[PDB]
Amino acid sequence: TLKSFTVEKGIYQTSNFRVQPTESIVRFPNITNLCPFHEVFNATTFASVYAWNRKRISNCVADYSVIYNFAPFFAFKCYGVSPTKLNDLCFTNVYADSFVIRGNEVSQIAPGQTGNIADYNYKLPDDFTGCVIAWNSNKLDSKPSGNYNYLYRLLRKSKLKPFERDISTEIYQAGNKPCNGVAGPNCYSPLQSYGFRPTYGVGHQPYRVVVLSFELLHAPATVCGPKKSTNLVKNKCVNFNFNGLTGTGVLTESNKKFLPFQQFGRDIADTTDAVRDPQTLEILDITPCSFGGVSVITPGTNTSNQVAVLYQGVNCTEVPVNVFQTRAGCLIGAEYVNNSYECDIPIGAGICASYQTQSQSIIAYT
Amino acid sequence: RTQSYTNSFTRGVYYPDKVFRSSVLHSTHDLFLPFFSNVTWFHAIHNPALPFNDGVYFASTEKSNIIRGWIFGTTLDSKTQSLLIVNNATNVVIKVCEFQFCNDPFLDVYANNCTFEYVSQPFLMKNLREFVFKNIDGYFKIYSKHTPINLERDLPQGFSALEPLVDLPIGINITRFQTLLALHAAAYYVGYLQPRTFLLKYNENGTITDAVDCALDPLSETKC
Amino acid sequence: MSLGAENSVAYSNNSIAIPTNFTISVTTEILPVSMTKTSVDCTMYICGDSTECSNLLLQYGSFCTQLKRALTGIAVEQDKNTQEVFAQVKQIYKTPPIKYFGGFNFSQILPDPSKPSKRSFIEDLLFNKVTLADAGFIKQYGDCLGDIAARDLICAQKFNGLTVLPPLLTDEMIAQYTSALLAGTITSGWTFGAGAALQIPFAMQMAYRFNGIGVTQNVLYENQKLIANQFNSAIGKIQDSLSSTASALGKLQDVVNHNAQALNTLVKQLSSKFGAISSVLNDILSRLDKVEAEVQIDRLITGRLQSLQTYVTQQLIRAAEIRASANLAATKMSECVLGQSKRVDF
Amino acid sequence: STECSNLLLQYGSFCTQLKRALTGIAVEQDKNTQEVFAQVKQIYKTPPIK
Amino acid sequence: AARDLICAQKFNGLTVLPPLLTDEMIAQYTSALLAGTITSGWTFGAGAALQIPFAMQMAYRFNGIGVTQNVLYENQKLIANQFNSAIGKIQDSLSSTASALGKLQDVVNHNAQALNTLVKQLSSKFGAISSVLNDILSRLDKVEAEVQIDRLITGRLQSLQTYVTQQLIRAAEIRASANLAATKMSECVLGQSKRVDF
Ligand SMILES: *[C@@H]1O[C@H](CO)[C@@H](O)[C@H](O)[C@H]1NC(C)=O
Ligand SMILES: *[C@@H]1O[C@H](CO)[C@@H](O)[C@H](O)[C@H]1NC(C)=O
Ligand SMILES: *[C@@H]1O[C@H](CO)[C@@H](O)[C@H](O)[C@H]1NC(C)=O
Ligand SMILES: *[C@@H]1O[C@H](CO)[C@@H](O)[C@H](O)[C@H]1NC(C)=O
Ligand SMILES: *[C@@H]1O[C@H](CO)[C@@H](O)[C@H](O)[C@H]1NC(C)=O
Ligand SMILES: *[C@@H]1O[C@H](CO)[C@@H](O)[C@H](O)[C@H]1NC(C)=O
Ligand SMILES: *[C@@H]1O[C@H](CO)[C@@H](O)[C@H](O)[C@H]1NC(C)=O
Ligand SMILES: *[C@@H]1O[C@H](CO)[C@@H](O)[C@H](O)[C@H]1NC(C)=O
Repeated sequence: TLKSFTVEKGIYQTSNFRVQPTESIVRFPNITNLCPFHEVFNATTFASVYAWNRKRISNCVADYSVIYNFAPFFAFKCYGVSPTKLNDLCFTNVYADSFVIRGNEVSQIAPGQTGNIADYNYKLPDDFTGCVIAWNSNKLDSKPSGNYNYLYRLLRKSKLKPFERDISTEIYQAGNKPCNGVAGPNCYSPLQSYGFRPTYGVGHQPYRVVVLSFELLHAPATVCGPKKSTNLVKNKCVNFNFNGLTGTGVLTESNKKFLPFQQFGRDIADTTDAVRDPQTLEILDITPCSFGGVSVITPGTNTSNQVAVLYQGVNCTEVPVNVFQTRAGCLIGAEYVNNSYECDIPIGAGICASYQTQSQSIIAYT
Repeated sequence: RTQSYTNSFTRGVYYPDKVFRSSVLHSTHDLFLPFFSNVTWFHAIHNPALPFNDGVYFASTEKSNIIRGWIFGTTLDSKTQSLLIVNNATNVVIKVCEFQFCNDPFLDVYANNCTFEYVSQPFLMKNLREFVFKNIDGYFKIYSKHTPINLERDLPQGFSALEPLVDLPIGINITRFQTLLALHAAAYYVGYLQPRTFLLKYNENGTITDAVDCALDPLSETKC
Repeated sequence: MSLGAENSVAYSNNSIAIPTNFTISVTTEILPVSMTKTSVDCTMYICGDSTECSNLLLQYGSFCTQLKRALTGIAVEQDKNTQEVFAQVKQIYKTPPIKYFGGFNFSQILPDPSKPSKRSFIEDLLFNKVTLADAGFIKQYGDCLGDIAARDLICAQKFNGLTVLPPLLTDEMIAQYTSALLAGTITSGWTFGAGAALQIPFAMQMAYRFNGIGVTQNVLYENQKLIANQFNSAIGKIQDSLSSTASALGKLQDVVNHNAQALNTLVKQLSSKFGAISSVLNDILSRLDKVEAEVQIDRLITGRLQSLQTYVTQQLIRAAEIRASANLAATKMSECVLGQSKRVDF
Repeated sequence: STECSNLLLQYGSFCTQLKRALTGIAVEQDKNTQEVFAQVKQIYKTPPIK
Repeated sequence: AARDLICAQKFNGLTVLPPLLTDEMIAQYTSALLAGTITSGWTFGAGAALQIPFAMQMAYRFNGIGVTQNVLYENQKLIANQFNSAIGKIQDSLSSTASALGKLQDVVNHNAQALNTLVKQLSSKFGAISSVLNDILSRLDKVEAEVQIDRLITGRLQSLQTYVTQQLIRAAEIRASANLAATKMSECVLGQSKRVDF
């Protein structure tokens, strides 16, 4: 830590000691059902874009690796979470949004996006956690004579808020004379068809889009990845895993009075202080394992290779590895004498260390 | 129905998150009812729909089951899906359909293609009941509290934080508001939410016991 | 605002004004000497026992080595300031068991041997007036382990790698140096500050001091009881002003308040995102794969490093100010206590 | 700019401590002028004879 | 005419505060110190002002420096003439030479230049596509403008950090000089000093 080979007389702050964890804890709620991703990705027909349907998924074990076997897609396009870590962590609800669009407007399904579908049919929020799966469906969603079972909306009087449906069919008016249910001058029908044909280009093919909207750990978790729970051990330095969040620390019994809608406790540095066990209704503190600073008291290397070690701010019972307890921690390797000399190496609150002849050894004194 | 105007008296503070904080001062920015606001008092002895202006604070100091249910929407006479909450002594039914609301919708003590239907535990249980309705990002959030009340003339003095009760993925357009009355004399307070910044105090037991505005008076800006 | 009372001195070319009596006045000057010595662990602050954050932090070179060097230099400089102010007398003098000094009562400034920490009455008033932050110079990990009431500010300070080191000289040693200086000043005079202590009666010492200011020494020998009574009344007034007024010691309380506020700001800075998706490092590591978590972790690392550098820079500036104040206090100990000063308003 | 203020809120309390440092300097300037010039207790006057 | 630098400083959030003591009160304090020194001597710095003729006060000042007081009483007219000529020479050197007051001018110039640099730092891109925030808002979508605005925010915060640190160091220097000026007021004006070259 000095980046040299010969050190001088003094006290040097070298490093920090920490207690390493011995075990590992995984705690997930006991759910046995399987999430029905198989019936979402296959259907005879999906819904139209203006009347997109949303399926709620909850209280089941979700395996996200079987989604690839259900549809031939490339773009597993995700924003706030990686596609490869969806089994290691858990949510409170999953919402699957199903519709069939044109291939040219797949890029409009993104947070902070505008256009026609993104403004008048299906709008995504700015803080969107969750992700999009889109695949080509020219085999099932096309006809040589044209496909007129899929509708979209041209324009609206105002923009459309995120996660909102408007299925009502009223004739638009852009003037003073009322339409009165007649599509005459300045009056148009709002919904018109894609009109799919197999002879269209690659940008005008039908695309099937499923949007999985994930809401994070603000509630008791219901949708969980496939992982095995472990027995809970307390008063030990472990590596816990409570509903997808990792960490290292010591779990103890808690006296905090959680309200029944609360399951997490947070400290002023926005770190987790208390947790609720997902299996049994139990509140546990999270206190980090033992740590501190280590100072090395030495004479010169041309005098001796003997050193003393000061563990700062801790008792000698707390340290894992002549022992004297000062007010600056406690000191191992130097004996305490009932004599008083002038200060040679300053240790702490009125204690100094020296290399004396009473064989030469390192002594500590007031 | 009879109208009166009264002061809010630092009511309408709710928990903004499901996170336990103890003995701390926390600053949040959300749709809150401002302190000492001008809320309105309705005596329904008799009725168009009330506006839903970026959230609604609702208060009722009566008893029994004379008050139940709400209607949210933007064109309640069909041709648009609307949100309906109906209460009883056992069950809460929450439905999002097109419906056929009349000019005076009410429930007798003695409807189209739709998706969302919900069955839940009763929302309802000297008894002042406070509700906060919010509609953010396609989610309808309902907070509530029940407290003992001494005088029924005005809203009480002090703080009573509103715990979060139901979050729903409704996803409709809500502009107007209607209250259902059970018919075999009911008075209620209505106020409107505004996007303000609050400074809240969590005591040693994790309960919000005090809160300060940030644009009421210059002393509140100084405390911010 | 009013600048002061309006006065019109009567000047004539043949008129003079000469005083006929005097007052003996005891005033109080308060000077800061040292401040809190702190040490910061970078790995526990920026990363918090995360391996990936430490591996990305190793690519930033030697920022944390030189921040640790600056904090160690400040901590050594504080003990140097205390040593140059207080540890100035060569020998530990003692007052005689007889307590007659010409009628001058030094009972409230001499130490009392009943208490273990042998401090005087005025020193006890000064210690009880300035409340302390109860910093990390007393060990608290056993107390931070036992979850009593709520989580403290000091426990959350030390859990994130911020530690307070104890000073080298305890308060007993500072009180012993003060008692040695007081005993030497009362018994010998100014002779102990320029060689060996030569004893002299206290009345003859005060006659020497009046001869230093231009007053003939028979004035003391004729008004000794009046001067001793005025000194005793002024000491009692100083005691009553310390017992009643608590705002006179605002400089040392300001030092304590600044040193606590900077550490509280350093702890509260850990909740910021700095453009990342989260402030919690484990949420970023669990939710995202390697490249994207590397980007977010780098953003958090840059923000925490900038905040820690800001803390170290303001600590260096405050250390320079405290060193200037300690040099002034050492000069005042040398020239007011160990001698008699002819400098006006010094 | 509202979006800039929303993105600036994620940087914590840098603005507060910059404001605190500048306020400390501003108070210190007045303290400097007070400790140099305001040393006399009363406002003395020179007589009209010169 | 054209836009001033002061308006450009004020339109970007930088404000100059007025001092608590106006120049009239500083001149009143200086006048009180001069009147007390001229009439009383050093007696007004230790309590109540005690009048004395100025010739006898100057004889006290001569006895302070080791010269016997009859020298002034025998050369009073010559001493008064030499003092009047020296005051007139101070008058002429202040009327002619303009470079004597360079320290206070440098104090003014540094504080002007720091604010001018802080205003001029607003035209930098810091790696973004534009220094204008509204052009970044109008020319990009949410994520790209968030990246560019984050770059501009870090650059402007770093420049303002540099300004505040320079101001703190200069404030320390000014406080040291003010402490020296207060000591010289208490010792040279309110008394006679025996310290050499002080
Ligand atoms: C799609 O899922 C259904 C389940 O409803 C299943 O019967 C069918 O075989 C699946 N088809 C393909 C091609 O995977
Ligand atoms: C999960 O474990 C708890 C604790 O024993 C138990 O009460 C609960 O019934 C379990 N749930 C299931 C679905 O097995
Ligand atoms: C820590 O050391 C102190 C001082 O010797 C002692 O009073 C205390 O009991 C110790 N803590 C333990 C042994 O847990
Ligand atoms: C609330 O608004 C009504 C509307 O006229 C007004 O009469 C009343 O004074 C207001 N209450 C206040 C300002 O407290
Ligand atoms: C939706 O609500 C908004 C209020 O924000 C209103 O302006 C608009 O007209 C509503 N749209 C419909 C179709 O009712
Ligand atoms: C917190 O709860 C305890 C329960 O014993 C109670 O004694 C204490 O007064 C409460 N604190 C409050 C109400 O501030
Ligand atoms: C001295 O003062 C008196 C009046 O105060 C004045 O008449 C006289 O001229 C003065 N002496 C001289 C030499 O001017
Ligand atoms: C000195 O003062 C103390 C308290 O101020 C008093 O108790 C004591 O009697 C005094 N000494 C003498 C000799 O009177």
